[PDB]
Amino acid sequence: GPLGSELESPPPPYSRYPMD
Amino acid sequence: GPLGGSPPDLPEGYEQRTTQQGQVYFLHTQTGVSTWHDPRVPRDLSNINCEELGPLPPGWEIRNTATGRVYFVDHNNRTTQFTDPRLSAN
Repeated sequence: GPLGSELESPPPPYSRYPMD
Repeated sequence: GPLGGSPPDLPEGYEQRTTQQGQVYFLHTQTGVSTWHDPRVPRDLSNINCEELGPLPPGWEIRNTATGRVYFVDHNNRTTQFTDPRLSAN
């Protein structure tokens, strides 16, 4: 499943730890 | 409203923003543009290992993305970064 752009997902969202 | 003092280590025309869960990114407030690379910092050298330039500052954590691209987690503004805290600031 695509989240954003074709393949431009480098830094994982914040939450003290890499939260999906 | 309007306030000034110290820049957040970013070029002109751009503004740092965060995605829903706190993902730091660079947007062009002018054209509502969204890019991962920081203008002020070079293109080739974006994901740098500050460990060679200087220790990580307060409120930060170094990590690697699936592609093996390291990033950082700043607990000051509660977000995840792509470009180093010192990179943009040189």
